[PDB]
Amino acid sequence: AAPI
Amino acid sequence: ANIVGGIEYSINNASLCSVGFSVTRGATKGFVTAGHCGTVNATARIGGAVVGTFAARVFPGNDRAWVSLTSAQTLLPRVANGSSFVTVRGSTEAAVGAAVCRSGRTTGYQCGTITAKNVTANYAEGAVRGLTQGNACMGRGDSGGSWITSAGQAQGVMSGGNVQSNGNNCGIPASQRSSLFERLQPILSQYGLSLVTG
Repeated sequence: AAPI
Repeated sequence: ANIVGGIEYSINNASLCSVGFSVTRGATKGFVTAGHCGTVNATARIGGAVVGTFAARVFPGNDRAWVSLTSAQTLLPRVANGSSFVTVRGSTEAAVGAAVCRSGRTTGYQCGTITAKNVTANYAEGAVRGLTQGNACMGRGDSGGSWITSAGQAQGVMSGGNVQSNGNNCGIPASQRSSLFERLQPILSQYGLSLVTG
C-alpha cells in the first residue's frame, strides 16, 4: 500500500 | 477556478492531487482533500492560478486536509464524471456491499463496491487507520479525490491502495484491488465544515  | 470534485490541483508547484469536496467554514470557502497531499500553508494551484493554501491536515494516523480558498473561487456541489457531473446531496455513509464511485485526475471516474471498513494502511510514513476499502481502481494522482455514490452521497477522499508497476490498479481484477479512502464524516466534524450540496 502507498498513498496516491 | 470552478471547484469540482475530482479535478487536478498542484501543491507548491510540485505534487498533484485531486479535489475532494467543496465545503464551507462560516464565510470561508474550501475543499476537503487528503492530508498526505500537503503540509499546513502549502500553496494549492488550479490550472496555474493560486486558489488557497492548506489550513490543516493529519497524516499519517489519519489522512485528511482542507484547503481554505480565496473569495474568488466558486464552490460547486458537483463531482466530475467525464464531461458530466454527480450532484452532491449529503454524506450518509453507505455500508459494506454498497456500490460506489470515485473521481480523480489520473483515472477519471471509476466505480466498484465497498469491501471492508476500518482497514489499516501501512504507509512508509506510518500507519493510517480506519480507512474504508473499495474495489474501484485508482492511480498515482487520484489522492484526495472524491468517493461518492450515484445517489450523491459523499463517502470520503482517496488515500491509497495497491498500485502496480503501471501507476494504477486498473490492470488487475476487481477482486485483487484494495483502494483505500478516508471517511468524510470525521473530517467534517473535526474541522467544523459544511458540505456544499445541490
